[PDB]
Formats: sequence, structure tokens, C-alpha cells
Amino acid sequence: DAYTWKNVRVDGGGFVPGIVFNRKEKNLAYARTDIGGAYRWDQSGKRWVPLLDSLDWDHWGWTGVVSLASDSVDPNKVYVAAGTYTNSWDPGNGAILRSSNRGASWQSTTLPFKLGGNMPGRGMGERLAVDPNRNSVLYLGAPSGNGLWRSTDSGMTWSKVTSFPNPGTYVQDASDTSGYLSDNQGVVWVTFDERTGSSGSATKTIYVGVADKDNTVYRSTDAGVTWSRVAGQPTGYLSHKGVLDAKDGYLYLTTSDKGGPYDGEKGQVWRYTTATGEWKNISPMADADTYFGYSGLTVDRQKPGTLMVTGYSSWWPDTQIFRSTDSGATWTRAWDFTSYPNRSLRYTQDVSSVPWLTFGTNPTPPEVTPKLGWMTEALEIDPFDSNRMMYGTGATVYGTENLGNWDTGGKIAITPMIRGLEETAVNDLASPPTGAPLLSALGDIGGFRHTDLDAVPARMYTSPTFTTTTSLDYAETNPNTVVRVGNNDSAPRIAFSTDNGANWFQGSEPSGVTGGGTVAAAADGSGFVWAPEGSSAVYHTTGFGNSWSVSSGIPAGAVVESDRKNPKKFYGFKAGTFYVSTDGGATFTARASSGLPADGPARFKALPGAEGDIWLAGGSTGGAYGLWHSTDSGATFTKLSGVQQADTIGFGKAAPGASYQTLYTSAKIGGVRGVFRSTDAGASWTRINDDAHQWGWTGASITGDPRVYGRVYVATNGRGILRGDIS
Ligand SMILES: OC[C@H]1O[C@@H](O[C@H]2[C@@H](OC[C@H]3O[C@@H](O[C@H]4[C@H](O)[C@@H](O)[C@H](O[C@H]5[C@H](O)[C@@H](O)[C@H](O)O[C@@H]5CO)O[C@@H]4CO[C@H]4OC[C@@H](O)[C@H](O)[C@H]4O[C@@H]4O[C@H](CO)[C@H](O)[C@H](O)[C@H]4O)[C@H](O)[C@@H](O)[C@@H]3O[C@@H]3O[C@H](CO[C@H]4OC[C@@H](O)[C@H](O)[C@H]4O)[C@@H](O)[C@H](O)[C@H]3O)OC[C@@H](O)[C@@H]2O)[C@H](O)[C@@H](O)[C@H]1O
Ligand SMILES: OC[C@H]1O[C@@H](O)[C@H](O)[C@@H](O)[C@@H]1O[C@@H]1O[C@H](CO[C@H]2OC[C@@H](O)[C@H](O)[C@H]2O)[C@@H](O[C@@H]2O[C@H](CO[C@H]3OC[C@@H](O)[C@H](O)[C@H]3O)[C@@H](O[C@@H]3O[C@H](CO[C@H]4OC[C@@H](O)[C@H](O)[C@H]4O)[C@@H](O)[C@H](O)[C@H]3O)[C@H](O)[C@H]2O)[C@H](O)[C@H]1O
Ligand SMILES: [Cl-]
Ligand SMILES: [Cl-]
Ligand SMILES: [Cl-]
Repeated sequence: DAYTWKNVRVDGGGFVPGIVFNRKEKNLAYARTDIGGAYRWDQSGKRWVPLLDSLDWDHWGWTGVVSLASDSVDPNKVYVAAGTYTNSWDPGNGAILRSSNRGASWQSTTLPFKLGGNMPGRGMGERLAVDPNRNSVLYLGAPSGNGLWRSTDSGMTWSKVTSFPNPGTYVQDASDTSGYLSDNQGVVWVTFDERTGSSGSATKTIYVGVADKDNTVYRSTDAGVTWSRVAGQPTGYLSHKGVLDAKDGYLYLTTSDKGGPYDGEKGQVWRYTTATGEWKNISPMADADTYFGYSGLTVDRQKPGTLMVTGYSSWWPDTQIFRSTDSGATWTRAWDFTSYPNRSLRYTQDVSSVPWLTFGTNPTPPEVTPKLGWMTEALEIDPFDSNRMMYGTGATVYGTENLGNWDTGGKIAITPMIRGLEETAVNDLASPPTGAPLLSALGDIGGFRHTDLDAVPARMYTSPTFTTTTSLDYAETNPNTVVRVGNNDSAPRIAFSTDNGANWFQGSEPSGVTGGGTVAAAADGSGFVWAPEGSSAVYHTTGFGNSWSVSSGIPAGAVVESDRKNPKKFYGFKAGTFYVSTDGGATFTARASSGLPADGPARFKALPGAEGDIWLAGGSTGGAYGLWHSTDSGATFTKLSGVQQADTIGFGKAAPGASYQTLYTSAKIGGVRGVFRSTDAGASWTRINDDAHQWGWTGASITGDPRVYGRVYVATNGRGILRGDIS
């Protein structure tokens, strides 16, 4: 069987830090994400096309894209700087990935240091740049003290620019012992002045942005041999972007007192006249009235004099977008306070195509839902259409096709431009045997009852809303009964449904909960077992969580699951020990542990229709790793000898003429990392994905479909919910 892969339709759901239009070819554009690769625009379908799905389990870190560059001399060429963390969370050095067919296939060169696609500062840029006159020359701004790097053979080999004098100084929080907030944000954008080269000869003037409040912009005038700070530059702020209007000879800088993308409490906008050296402060608001940093910097290539910026970190009442048609001499805004706190709008916004973007809230005026945006580091005017612009938020990409209405005193029309760009971190998936085909547990946007896998759901889970759902379950014998738990600053962190997840209601909470953990539903829907994060025990309830008691004999934070057939049977796993209860979760006892994985994560599930039939996947290179099977309710497990490592396990409808339900697993088998299917209860396996469809780390969740043979739902970490079917 050949397989066809598509997303379950959600559209967006995470941060898009950068958008890039090609300057040579109309309608050529890309987007970069921090954990989910990169995308090419499809103008015909008004949708985004993922380009980095080939990156495998062992190269998951390359799915973080800190910068992207699209060659103006040869628009077939595109380059990405790949790598996710510079601390111990990402074991792999970063890389430059190069393609000569607009992202259809890639080659890599590994750098001798790590890159920061999901680090602080990731909305500054673009820090990877191609010479617009001799396009075999590239530059890369590097983090952590590594400075400025260069290639002169179209990105195949890289070496340090030793003559660059300042590797950056800025650190968000030096005290963070995890290394996440404590890295030097380094060299953050690179911009050529294309007027200073000619075809085949290196561009002589190069501007470089540095995360150093005392020296945020450097220049070379001799094609990168020597460097100097730009004289008279403003100090006290970090330049998130540097953009050059070459027709008028203006270099623009949007600066902030923080690195972003979340923080930023002051900032400025400056204009540097390249011919004379003059600096002008063109900030849209007075400093006393500024409570955010600036970024979102873009010039209209077809109408020099026109530019826009954002107050990227304005959290209330909304983000702010600013526009000038006179090179920063005067500005107008997407909205204005009239009689404080009431507001005037210069735009309308229609999210009927992605209805869940209201987040189910009812905010107090002057706030509205959906918001104009937030975290708007990326804002771009189409170089070939003055009436189109796109910008990124923490949840979506918004755009307009009548931007000129702004200049004639009308209102611009904003809509999501996000279809195909699937960014969610998926924690858990369920495909019950009746009702909707899928229920999702997602970071940041909660999750959905998917009534139609090919349509965006109307609304995330509400009443209560969860920031993130960590685990969900349903009653095997009545899938109208559903439970979920998740993360929230305050109670409630558990919710139930009696109508298959269409409408919810909260429960009460046991002691000390700080987050979702895992949850399990009795097979008949009569009660539940909750292993929350933070709390000092596991708890069980009869009915909908009105009264909780401690589950004795199982440790806090175990993974909990329910038997599918015996309502009184529940299971737990933690740290190499399997736990069983036969009284609804009131008491557990330690059963098997012999040979079960003691180190690393695990996933396990009981089989629909079979009491005591349990499959468990997990472990790590620190100890045992693989797939185990018990048919005696966890008294003994057998390790499957031909599965070298495994991380997830799930089930779907039996094959025609098969004794047993079909198994699906994210695993390593016969030396190959991939997604595998068995129709003979794990005696043999067939790989059902392929080297173009890998999606990095898929260790969170997998399930088949009880009603559709062959179908598999694969959780990803930043590419949404992937759906495979037999072709
Ligand atoms: O994915 C979580 C999952 O990871 C499992 O490990 C996998 C995995 O690990 C990589 C790394 O992931 C971190 O979490 C990421 C998350 O994966 C992303 O989805 C998420 O993205 C955002 C994105 O940033 C937004 O821009 C976008 O809009 O939405 C998405 C989705 O929300 O980011 C988080 C990290 O968040 C921080 O960075 C991004 C910032 O935006 C964000 O503000 C910031 O959050 C702060 O986070 C810190 C975190 O400590 C804190 O909560 C602050 O309060 C908060 O504000 C994990 O954080 C990180 O640990 C993962 O690294 C690996 O950790 C493994 C386990 O380590 C522990 O156990 C072993 C022990 O030795 C260690 O000491 C101990 O820490 C470790 O084994 C592994 O080696 C590390 O790589 O992907 C690769 C795979 O190999 C890993 O197995 C993990 O097992 C599981 O439990 C779960 O956490
Ligand atoms: O009503 C209060 C309101 O007015 C003023 O009083 C106050 O000054 C304002 O701050 C406040 O606005 C609210 O501000 C907070 C930000 O808060 C702090 O930063 C500024 C400081 O002055 C202040 O002291 C701090 O407390 C916003 O919270 C953030 O919310 C967004 C998501 O909310 C948005 O999405 C839902 C929609 O309904 C909202 O309209 C919209 O604003 C979060 O963004 C998401 O974050 C995750 C990653 O998160 C994790 O990492 C960051 C960490 O802060 C967080 O705790 C972790 O969970 C990304 O994956 C998503 O891509 C991204 O969308 C911010 O994390 C969160 O800080 C309030 O939204 C705002 O109302
Ligand atoms: Cl269509
Ligand atoms: Cl119109
Ligand atoms: Cl985990």
C-alpha cells in the first residue's frame, strides 16, 4: 500500500516569526516557523506548502528555522538556517539547508555551533542573507558569541568572518540555569545595499545588526573585509530589523529595549540617510507614550516613501500597526483612542474561515476578539503589489488585499492567510468508535472535536477553556462521555462532556494541582483517574469529579490509562514499574517491572474489546527501548524482539480477514526510524511513511481509526495532526 498524507484541518495555531517575499519574482514568498519548518506560498490556492517534512527523527532540531533567504538573482534558490536551541535541549549543531527548486528538496551543511530557531530573539532578522549582485556570497549572523559567518560558494561551506569586531552582548536573563534565557542573542540581521555591487561582483556595502544596546549597527564598505560601527547611531536599544529603501537612500531601524518575541517595553524608529550619514528619530509615538518595542519593519518597494512598522509587544488593548507615506515624517495607525478608553478602527477583520480565532473569550472594551494581533514581529508589504500585506502573530498569519484604502481614508479588510500552514504541538489524540472521527489535545489553542477532518472546527474546547490540553479520554462503551485535563493559571484543569465533546462542563480539583498530567476514563463512563502535575498523589472520582480521593499505591505523576473492557480496571506506569488496580482506581499495586524501560518517557494503551491486553512503547538509549505486550493485565510483559526502539503505540480497524486490530507505532525497526503498521499483532511490520514525510520528533501520540482500515493519525511537535490513508 502506498500512503497519502495530509493534515487534519486546523489552520495555524502558533507563532510565525518571519515572512519573506522574493524581490525578483511576483508571488514568490515563504514563511518560517520556530518548531515546524518552513513554507512556500501557493498563490493559486492561497495557501502554504510545507517544505521541511523530510527532516527526520535524528534531525528534529533542524525543524527550527531562525532565518530564511530567497535568492533575488536566482529565484529557484532558497536557504534556511536550521537548529532549535543553543542549550542542552537540542543535542545537534545547526546547519545551513540549501535548495535549488524552491524547497522541494534540500542539501545540508552542518555548522560548528548550535542555532536558535526556538530561542529568545528569534523574531529579529533576517540574519541569513544572499548577496543581491554575486549570489554565491552569503552571510549568517550567529548566536552565543560566534559572531558573523560567511560562505562564498552558495552556502556549501562556511567560515567565520574574523574581522567582525562585536559578536553581541545582550542576554535576556543571565541567571537562568537551564540556559534557555541566558544566551548571547548575538548577530541578528544582515542587509545589503544592492546599489554598491554589479552583476558578478560582490556587493561592497553591508549593514549588520548586533544585539548590543551600545553598538546595534555595523557597516562594511569594502565587501566585508573591514567593519566599523555606524557613527552617530542611537544607543540604549536593540535593532530588531534594518531595512533599506534604495531608491531614496534611507536605512530604517526598528529598535526595542528587549530581544523579544514576548517582551519589549520601550523602543524607537530611526532613519539613516546613506548618502550623508544623517540620523533622524522618526518614532511614531513620543517616548512617554510608548510602552512596547518596535519591529515589523517593511518598505513598499513599488512606492518608495511608504513604510510600515509594528508595536510588536503591545499586549493591550491590541497590537499596533503604523504606516507612513512620507519616509517617516508623519504616521497613521491601525486604531486610535478617541475618548479614552474608546477606540477608532482603520480596519475590519473577518475570521469566518478560521472561526476558532476568537479563543472563546468575551473581553472587556476596548479589547475585542479576535485581536488585530500580538507578537507581530513579522509584517511585510508585497514587493509586487502595494495593496497586499501579510503579518504574523502568536496564532496565525493575517493579510489584506486592499491596503491602499488606508491611504485614501477607508478601511482595509483583514482575513487569515494561513491555510496549509499547520503549526500545533499535538499532545494526545483519540478516534472513538462512534461520534466525531477525532478529538485533539493541543498546545496554546486547547484542541478540538473534529466533526469533519477536512474542515476547520468552529471552536476550540470551551467552558472551560484550557491554554493547553495534555491528555484526554473517552468511555469505550459510550463515547458520548469524554474527559480532558490541561494547563491553566487557575482552576479548573479538568473538564467533562456527555455529548461526545460538543459541550463541556468543569469538575472540582484535588489538592495541589498545577497542570494537566494524564487522565483516564472508566470503560462505562462511571468514574475517572487523574494524575495531575504538581499534586502529591494520584486521585480517583466516581461521577464527574465532584469528590476526589487519593489512589493509594501508585506514585504521583504516573502515566494513567483505563482498561477498555473492565470498567473497574485501571493502569499506571512510572520509572520502570507497572501498576494495576481492580477497584476503579481506589488502590493500585506494583506488578511487572522486569525488563520494562526504566529510563525516559513511555506511552501505553489497553486494547479495545479485550480486558487486560496492554501495549507499551518507550524507553531511551539510557536503558531498555522498544515495544512490549501483556495479555494478563500487566502481570507479565513480553518485549517484541524485532522492534529496536519505539515511542508511541495505537490501534485501528482490523485488515480484511485479520484476527486482530491493526497496530501503528513511531518506532525504529530494521534499522529505520519511521511510522510502522502491523496487521498480524506485531509479528511483522511495514513502513507506511517515507523519507519525504517524517516530521521530526513524533514521540507524543499515535492512533488508528476503529472505523477506517489503514487510517492513522500522527501527532507532531509543530506540524499539527498528520493523517495517513491508503491511496
Ligand atoms: O515538547 C515537550 C516534550 O518534550 C519532550 O522531549 C522531546 C523534545 O524535547 C525538546 C525540548 O522541548 C521543550 O519544549 C518546547 C516544546 O517542544 C515546543 O513545542 C514549544 O514551542 C512553542 C513555540 O516556542 C512557540 O513559539 C509556538 O508559538 O508554539 C509552540 C508550542 O507551544 O516550546 C517548548 C519550550 O518552551 C520554551 O521555549 C519556547 C518559548 O516560546 C517558551 O516561552 C519557553 O517556555 C518556557 O519554558 C520553560 C521550560 O522549562 C519553563 O517552563 C518556562 O516557565 C516557560 O515559560 C522542553 O522544554 C525541553 O525540555 C525539551 O528538551 C528535552 O527535554 C527532555 C527531558 O528532559 C528532562 O528529563 C531528562 C533530564 O536529563 C533533563 O534534565 C530534564 O530536563 C530530554 O530528555 C531531551 O534530551 C531534551 O531534548 O523534542 C525532541 C525529543 O528528542 C525529546 O524527547 C519531553 O520528553 C516531554 O516530557 C515534553 O516536555
Ligand atoms: O488584562 C491585562 C492586560 O492589560 C494590562 O493590565 C497589562 O499591562 C497587560 O499586560 C495585560 O495584557 C495581557 O498581558 C499578558 C502578557 O503579560 C505580561 O507581559 C507584560 C507585563 O507588563 C506583565 O507584567 C506580564 O504579566 C498576555 O499574556 C500572554 O498571552 C498570550 C496569549 O494570549 C493571546 O492569545 C489568546 C488571546 O485570547 C489573547 O487575546 C492574546 O493576547 C501568550 O502567548 C502565547 O504564548 C505561547 C508560549 O507560552 C509560554 O511561553 C511564554 C510564557 O509567557 C507563557 O507563560 C508560557 O505558557 C506561544 O506558544 C504562543 O504562540 C503565544 O500566542 C503569552 O505567553 C502570554 O504571556 C495577555 O494575553 C494579555 O491579555
Ligand atoms: Cl479546496
Ligand atoms: Cl475594496
Ligand atoms: Cl512525557
